[PDB]
Amino acid sequence: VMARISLLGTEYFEDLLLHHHTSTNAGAADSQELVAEIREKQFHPANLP
Amino acid sequence: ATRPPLPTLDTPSWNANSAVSSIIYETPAPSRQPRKQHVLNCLVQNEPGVLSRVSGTLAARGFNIDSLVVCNTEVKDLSRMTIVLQGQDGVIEQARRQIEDLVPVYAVLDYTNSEIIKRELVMARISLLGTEYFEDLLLHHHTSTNAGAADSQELVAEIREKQFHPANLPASEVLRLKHEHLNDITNLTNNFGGRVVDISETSCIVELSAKPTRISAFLKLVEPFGVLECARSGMMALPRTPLKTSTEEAADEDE
Amino acid sequence: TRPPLPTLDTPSWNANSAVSSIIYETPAPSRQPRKQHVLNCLVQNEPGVLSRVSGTLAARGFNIDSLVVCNTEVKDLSRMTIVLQGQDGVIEQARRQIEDLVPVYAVLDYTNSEIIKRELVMARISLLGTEYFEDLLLHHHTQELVAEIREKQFHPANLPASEVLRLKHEHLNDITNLTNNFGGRVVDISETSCIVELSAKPTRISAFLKLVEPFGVLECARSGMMALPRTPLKTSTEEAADEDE
Amino acid sequence: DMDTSFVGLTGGQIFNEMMSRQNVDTVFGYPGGAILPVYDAIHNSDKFNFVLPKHEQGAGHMAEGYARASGKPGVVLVTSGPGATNVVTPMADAFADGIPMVVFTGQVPTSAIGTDAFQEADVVGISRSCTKWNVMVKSVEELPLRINEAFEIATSGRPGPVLVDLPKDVTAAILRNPIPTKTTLPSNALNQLTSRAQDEFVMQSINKAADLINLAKKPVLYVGAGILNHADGPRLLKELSDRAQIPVTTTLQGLGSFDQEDPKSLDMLGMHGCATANLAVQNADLIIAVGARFDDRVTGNISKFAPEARRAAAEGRGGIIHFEVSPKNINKVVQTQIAVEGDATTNLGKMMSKIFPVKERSEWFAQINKWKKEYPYAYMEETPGSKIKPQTVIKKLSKVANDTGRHVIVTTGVGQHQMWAAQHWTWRNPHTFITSGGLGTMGYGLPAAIGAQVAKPESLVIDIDGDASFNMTLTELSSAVQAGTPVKILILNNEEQGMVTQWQSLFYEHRYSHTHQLNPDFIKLAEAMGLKGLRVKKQEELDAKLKEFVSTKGPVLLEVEVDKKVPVLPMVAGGSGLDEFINFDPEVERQQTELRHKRTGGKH
Amino acid sequence: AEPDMDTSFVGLTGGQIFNEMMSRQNVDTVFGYPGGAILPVYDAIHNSDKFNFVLPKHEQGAGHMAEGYARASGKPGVVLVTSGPGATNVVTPMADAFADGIPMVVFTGQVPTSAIGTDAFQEADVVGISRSCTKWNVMVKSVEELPLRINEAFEIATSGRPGPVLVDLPKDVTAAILRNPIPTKTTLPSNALNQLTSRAQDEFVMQSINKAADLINLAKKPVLYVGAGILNHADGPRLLKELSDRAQIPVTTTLQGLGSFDQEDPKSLDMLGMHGCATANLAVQNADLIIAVGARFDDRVTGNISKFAPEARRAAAEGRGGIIHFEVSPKNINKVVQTQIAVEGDATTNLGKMMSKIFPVKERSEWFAQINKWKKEYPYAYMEETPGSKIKPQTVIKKLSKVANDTGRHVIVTTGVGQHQMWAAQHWTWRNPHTFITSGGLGTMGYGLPAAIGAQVAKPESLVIDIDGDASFNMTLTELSSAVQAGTPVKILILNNEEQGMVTQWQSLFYEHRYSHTHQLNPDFIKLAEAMGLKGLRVKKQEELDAKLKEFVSTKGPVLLEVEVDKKVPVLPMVAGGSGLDEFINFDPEVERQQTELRHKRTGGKH
Ligand SMILES: Cc1cc2nc3c(=O)[nH]c(=O)nc-3n(C[C@H](O)[C@H](O)[C@H](O)COP(=O)(O)OP(=O)(O)OC[C@H]3O[C@@H](n4cnc5c(N)ncnc54)[C@H](O)[C@@H]3O)c2cc1C
Ligand SMILES: Cc1cc2nc3c(=O)[nH]c(=O)nc-3n(C[C@H](O)[C@H](O)[C@H](O)COP(=O)(O)OP(=O)(O)OC[C@H]3O[C@@H](n4cnc5c(N)ncnc54)[C@H](O)[C@@H]3O)c2cc1C
Ligand SMILES: Nc1ncnc2c1ncn2[C@@H]1O[C@H](COP(=O)(O)OP(=O)(O)OP(=O)(O)O)[C@@H](O)[C@H]1O
Ligand SMILES: Nc1ncnc2c1ncn2[C@@H]1O[C@H](COP(=O)(O)OP(=O)(O)OP(=O)(O)O)[C@@H](O)[C@H]1O
Ligand SMILES: COC(=O)c1ccccc1CS(=O)(=O)NC(=O)Nc1nc(OC)cc(OC)n1
Ligand SMILES: COC(=O)c1ccccc1CS(=O)(=O)NC(=O)Nc1nc(OC)cc(OC)n1
Ligand SMILES: Cc1ncc(C[n+]2csc(CCOP(=O)(O)OP(=O)(O)O)c2C)c(N)n1
Ligand SMILES: Cc1ncc(C[n+]2csc(CCOP(=O)(O)OP(=O)(O)O)c2C)c(N)n1
Ligand SMILES: [Mg+2]
Ligand SMILES: [Mg+2]
Ligand SMILES: [Mg+2]
Repeated sequence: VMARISLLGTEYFEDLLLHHHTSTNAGAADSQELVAEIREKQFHPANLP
Repeated sequence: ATRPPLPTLDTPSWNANSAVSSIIYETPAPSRQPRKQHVLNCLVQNEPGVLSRVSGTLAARGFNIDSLVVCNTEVKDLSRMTIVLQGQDGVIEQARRQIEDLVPVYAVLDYTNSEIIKRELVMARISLLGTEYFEDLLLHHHTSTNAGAADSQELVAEIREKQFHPANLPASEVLRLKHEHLNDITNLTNNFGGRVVDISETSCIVELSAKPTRISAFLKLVEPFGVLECARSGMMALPRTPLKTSTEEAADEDE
Repeated sequence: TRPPLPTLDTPSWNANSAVSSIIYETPAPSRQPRKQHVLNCLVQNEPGVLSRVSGTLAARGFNIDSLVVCNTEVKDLSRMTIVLQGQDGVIEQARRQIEDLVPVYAVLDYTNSEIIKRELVMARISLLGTEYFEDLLLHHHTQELVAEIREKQFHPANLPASEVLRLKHEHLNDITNLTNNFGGRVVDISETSCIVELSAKPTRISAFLKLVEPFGVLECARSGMMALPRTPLKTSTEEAADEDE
Repeated sequence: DMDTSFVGLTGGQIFNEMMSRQNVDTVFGYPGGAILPVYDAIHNSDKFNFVLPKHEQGAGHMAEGYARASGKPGVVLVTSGPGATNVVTPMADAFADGIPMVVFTGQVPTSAIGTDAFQEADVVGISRSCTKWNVMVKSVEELPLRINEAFEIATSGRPGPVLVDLPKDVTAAILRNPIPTKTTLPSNALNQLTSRAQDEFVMQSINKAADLINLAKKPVLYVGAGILNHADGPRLLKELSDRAQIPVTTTLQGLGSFDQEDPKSLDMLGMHGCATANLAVQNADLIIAVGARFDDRVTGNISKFAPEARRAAAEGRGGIIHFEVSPKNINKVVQTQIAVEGDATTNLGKMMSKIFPVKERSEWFAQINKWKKEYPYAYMEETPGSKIKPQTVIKKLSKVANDTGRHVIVTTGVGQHQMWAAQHWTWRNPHTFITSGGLGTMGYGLPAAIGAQVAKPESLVIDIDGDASFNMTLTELSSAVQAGTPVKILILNNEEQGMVTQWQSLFYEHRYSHTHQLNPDFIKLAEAMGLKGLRVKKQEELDAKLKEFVSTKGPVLLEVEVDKKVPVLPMVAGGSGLDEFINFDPEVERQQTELRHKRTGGKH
Repeated sequence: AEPDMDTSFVGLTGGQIFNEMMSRQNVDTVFGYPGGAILPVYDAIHNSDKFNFVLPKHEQGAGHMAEGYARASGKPGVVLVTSGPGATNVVTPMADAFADGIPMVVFTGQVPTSAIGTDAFQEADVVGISRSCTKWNVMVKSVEELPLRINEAFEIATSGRPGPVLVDLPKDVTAAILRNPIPTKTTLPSNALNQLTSRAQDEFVMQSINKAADLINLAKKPVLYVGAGILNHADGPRLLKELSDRAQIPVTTTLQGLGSFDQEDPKSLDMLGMHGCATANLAVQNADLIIAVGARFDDRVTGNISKFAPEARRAAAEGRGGIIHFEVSPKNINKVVQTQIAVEGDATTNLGKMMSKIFPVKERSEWFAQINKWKKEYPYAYMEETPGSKIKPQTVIKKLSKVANDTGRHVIVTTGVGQHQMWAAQHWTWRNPHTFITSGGLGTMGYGLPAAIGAQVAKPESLVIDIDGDASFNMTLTELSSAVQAGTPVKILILNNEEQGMVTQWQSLFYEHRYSHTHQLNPDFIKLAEAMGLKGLRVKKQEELDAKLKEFVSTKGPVLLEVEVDKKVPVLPMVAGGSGLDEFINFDPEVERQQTELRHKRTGGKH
């Protein structure tokens, strides 16, 4: 087995999946309260120094 | 939709000037210590009173002996003593001739200016509770000599009200900090080629054997954790022969 | 057909001979027993001291197996680890004899406590084998037996330079494996010898020195014994469930 | 988003509803013991018409004639076992010519699959090599989805055959759950944001193409069947050919896309193509490939294919431009210089604006008309008291059918009669020439004629067939009567396998090895099937027969006794390039006629 | 290399090697159709005196003709066609011969090796296409491998259970000239396993024979379930007679097992299965021991697998009976039904190796009581002719059976697929081996005429009758002219019911007489036969049946006979659906009259 594993934690990975899921599902700006909820989480990189 | 954001660190880079300015600034100082210490090796016949006779001679002549250790070889009635001195060559050579003249000794060799393997042994008990607790623990035993109370309250209260003092930390976080400190010390002693021989709820014992200049650096790096108890040997040595390639030793330009 | 293979045919024990082996090999004591006692002295680092404690113990005919002065990382404070043997009341006299000395803070008895006793040993140890070692000892011992030694099969003489080279490294490996098992290390390797280092119990140090003895020990140096008590901890469930009171 | 309009229906009944949803109006098939649930559902179905052949291979070939003449997918509904393996050849034929076809084959129950069941064949494993995509419907819930996927794949990109296996228990099962019908194609799911970057790539490819065309001085339009897969195909091809004055040569399957009564027509390319087209290609500085895949029958010797194009490419003044719908066929045979991925017709419209109008190409057309008036389709014409020539029959019928004023569709078999029907027939209308080129299956003429007649019931469908090819599938002669198809079967009976005998006369010292089959009484045969039989073996009888043949109100067969051992010329074979053709010469034929009689002992 | 090297082919082209290989493999006849990619081969076999050649009008004919040759002669049927369309037309015969176990070696042409995978002219993935419907296939990459692959092809096609193999021949390979010595002796991977485990396997099968004979001697109601496997050996049928006479065991046969047992014998149970007689079906269900000899328990034979052989199955749980399977391939052992005793290898060989272990029996009164009771209570019944009625199909077979028999000729019967196929199997008395050639495994329509032609080539002086159906005949009737060119005096009988009988029967019984596209437009067969160059005879009235049948057989040369038979007549008995063999649907004179009036009501008088 060979697997590339993220080091930015669960928050970023939860963010990463949502970005690539809304790129194949619909072109509309859906799931607004999901990207905003995943972000502004305590241990999301964007909220840490 | 936007890609998941990341706060870019952007680590600053050196330029040619500030880099050189850094290296020059971080330069030490040459000859900050005087003449290198001298190491003597005594071959003494193992008869009752030799340790008192040798060490008694150096004390009777005021020789500044840094360390003296007697080692038992695997030969019947034969011991080896390693002595470290300080001073000029003329004074230390005299010390050699003064010991060698003694009856129960065979010969006293001079290991200075010679390739030897200097060794030393240290065993230290290190606190796992951290810096704040070590200030509390050490100051507590000092009051058993200082005979002060009302004045020392300014210190101990200041210490126990610090952030990472065990009294102010939950029982679960103190546990992690014990093993975090343990992992730091273990990684620190492993790099020095040492061992962790004892582990307890509040402390650990490390064991290291190396040259004095290596151990002193070790005990300085472990110092911030708090050394509760230390046992550091003198210094023993075993002569080494510097190997050189057949091409390097062929350079016999003694013309 | 048959691909030939030699049958080793390893024999097996029975219930009787197996017991007969265990009974035969199991260790045994000897006449006039002896036990080890350990003392720990906390002394002030004044001029003398080393001559004082050693002199006091020698002027009273104590056994004294080692002394070993250890430096605490504290200003003007030394530490000594005295190894003794004799009856419990005899070595107790020695303890009170040293504690009476004015630079000695106290003398602690570690003989009845879980402690860590370590000893440093540095040996040179030849790589050329037993035959050369017998030659080297007899050479410095200052005939016919000299010729017989140099006529042995595995002396460096009458033996190809290639096999000597391999026997050097073969011995080097066998020594290395011993040092590794005992938790030591090879710090130096020459063309004829290899300096080894080991810090362990004196009962283990002598065990290592006995095992590497056939390889021929050129030089040797044993520090003595350094002692530091384990931080009091052994059982978890018997801490309060002792009910000894 | 779950469909629920099929709940309560059986798999066969769902199949019947899917046909109307796919705008299917005709189904070619043959019953069986595993496809019974489907046939029971389509019984007297007013949603589409049914055509019953005598052989499954017929159904497959009828579906192709239907597809190529209508542009709609050919639907085949056969059973399992032998019923499925009999449609392999027309599937392989459609897979080569790129013909839209959806073949529904029956299958043993899912409970018996893998037990060497009765009439069980690995139809998926067999048809895999000759279909764009196949599938075995695992459950009735997946059936509307699979059918939707089948029709989409069969008509997307380059058209082709797809196979859908229908287990007995699946078609009999009643749907009792909501189902997904939305297709989830992987290659289609690639288009998330890649569509933009790719749409820019093709547009920039158009720019480079338009620049190279304007720079060309001796350009040649190399046109294939890809320009016919769009309604505005032939229309835009003419618009560009008039704008830049570029001559047009077509492949065998490209015939009909360009008016051959146009001065810029170069006629057919390739092995049996005229010298005018071949020399034009070999001496062109720029080749514009529109809907063609550079077949080995076309390029001849690949080493010598268009030296002037390659030389111009190395000097940055020409080369080869390729308009292809699927990147698979780009840079597969010849190294193109500019690749225009996508629909050829669609891209020709986007490029049309960037093309500089050319008044005239004097010295280029002067050299073309020189070749054109120096290398015709010359052949040994009839003499007083001679046998009827095959090329002449094509000539006369091409005018007789043209004088009818009816829309004429022509289907052929495989061989000499096929080539002569492509050379000497004048093509002006698109989708009027339906022949098996890619795989070249014999017995293709009659069923494709029947199928095309179903697609275009008003058209005059003429089958220019050969005697050996007709014997392959003449069983469908009775199918034409039952289908009500007034097809016109023309047999150029040379009492031999001309295409093989020609290669044996040229390359094997006139050694005819089992290339002479025993033909039946085609006139007695035709009337036994329910048709009218006509025969002509005299020159002064031909023109009257060709008119009675065409003006016959219903299915009819006309056998024309033609001259034997007549080679198709010109011929580019072996290691010869397109410019190294073998042209016709009266003395050469007259000599080998004498040489053959000696080697065959007067037999042939 | 260390194996043997042959130099006999040095200087010959690939095609000229092929010509020699046919004589080295003892080939009498090659069925094929010339083409472009196969031209070098055809050029080399030009007027070859090593074998005859039969030219069909379609490649599917060539395949089916080759099958008829193999079923009759016992020799591998060779097919030589071209690439592309010629190779895709032999898929159905290959798929058919793959299921019925018929030895074929299909030689397909191929585009030059330098054009493989270039979407070349007349190029097809013939190896990939035929991979599932062949025993093994290969594309000859070089002239050096050509004689090796051919020998591998013929060996595989005849080893174990016979089957079809495909050899793809690129044009440049058959045209190139061999210049170096080459290996020829085959080394199959399957033979490397048998060579290593020879002694162990040969003892394992003997141990099974011992246990088999013990169970056979223990049986009290045994039944010999005989298939097509016993026909793949010359001494097959005779050892079957010997085993059946020695222990007094009744013999039932499959469709492809017909001819392996004399049906004049009192121990003959005749055909069993879906349209098998009730006597054989009930015997199988009530037997305590089933001895499967050369059969594979087809789903048309066992009917409902769950209800198959209840007594034989429970006898196995008591250690007094069960099922014994004589197979050549382990693939077909414990695949459909669980077997208590498996005997691997050639059935005939094992039977002749078990004769010395079977206890002689003379009388089974209790067991033959039910058998002879069933024979009288459940015969092949049908609505026989009445004064002023259409000719019945079953009657024609019965009459032709005795007419052909009263000639003294060796009669070979081939059929199509449908109702006529079953009636020709039911009402024809089979005594001689390799005399019944039909498509059962795959059931291919249009099999009758070409198989008859190919069988006629194998047996020139034999009476070859094709009992075909009108729909089946309308699949490959193009081969009528091929019969004339091949000089085969085949006898064609078309039981014309103007319908797809077998499909209409299922529609009449299971789909409420909803006839969907099961009535094709037949042509004038008499005018057809004469147009093809044959003799045509038609029988409409019932009276002319006997007089025309005699003329049909007495006629020297190929002749076609059309018999207008009654329509919408179901083949009975019938075991279908979840019905077991003992749950057959037998004939009923009242029911047929009831179904007749109901059919007229729903079809509006059209049927
Ligand atoms: C006996 C015989 C002799 C023959 N000799 C000749 C001969 O001399 N000359 C000759 O020309 N042919 C000849 N052929 C036929 C030849 O084998 C090929 O079938 C022929 O080259 C096919 O024409 P094509 O490549 O242009 O069309 P296709 O084979 O159908 O290829 C069409 C190409 O265009 C692409 N395409 C399809 N649709 C579109 C679209 N909508 N937009 C863009 N691109 C698309 C396809 O992907 C494909 O690559 C002969 C056939 C036979 C049986
Ligand atoms: C419309 C129709 C209806 C049918 N209904 C019936 C029916 O009612 N009854 C019926 O019996 N058939 C019927 N069939 C045919 C049926 O589907 C099978 O084809 C038939 O069962 C095949 O007979 P078989 O299994 O004995 O022979 P095969 O299918 O050829 O099986 C031979 C088996 O014996 C083994 N074998 C082969 N050679 C040897 C050897 N030399 N030694 C040992 N073992 C060997 C093989 O491995 C194989 O397992 C029908 C067919 C059609 C088209
Ligand atoms: N608090 C502890 N109690 C018991 N064992 C410990 C403790 N802490 C560590 N150890 C284990 O003891 C080991 C050190 O023992 P060592 O390997 O030196 O054998 P030893 O010198 O013979 O000791 P001893 O004489 O007590 O048996 C550590 O490596 C560690 O695995
Ligand atoms: N004959 C040799 N000469 C030099 N180095 C050696 C020789 N043999 C081994 N070494 C290397 O020297 C290493 C000893 O490392 P050590 O920790 O003792 O360095 P040190 O304490 O700073 O002593 P020194 O100042 O002599 O280098 C051995 O592990 C080995 O890698
Ligand atoms: C065709 O049958 C199957 O696909 C099959 C194969 C293996 C196991 C089961 C089946 C389904 S079935 O036993 O129920 N037969 C069937 O549905 N139709 C059916 N129609 C017949 O006449 C056209 C004749 C006939 O076999 C003699 N079977
Ligand atoms: C069938 O050709 C090939 O197998 C082939 C395919 C791809 C590339 C090369 C070849 C060999 S070939 O170009 O030399 N043609 C050939 O051998 N025979 C040949 N016979 C014809 O009449 C029966 C007609 C005909 O194509 C019009 N080709
Ligand atoms: C099924 C099939 N088999 C073989 C071939 C090879 N082949 C191509 S043309 C031909 C002979 C047919 O000649 P014919 O159909 O009579 O037309 P002709 O050239 O004689 O006018 C053959 C055998 C083929 N294309 N298809
Ligand atoms: C190629 C092929 N297609 C379909 C079938 C299914 N099938 C089996 S019998 C039959 C009808 C043929 O009836 P017929 O040949 O006229 O004989 P009949 O039952 O009428 O006596 C069909 C379509 C088949 N066996 N083979
Ligand atoms: Mg221990
Ligand atoms: Mg012809
Ligand atoms: Mg019929």
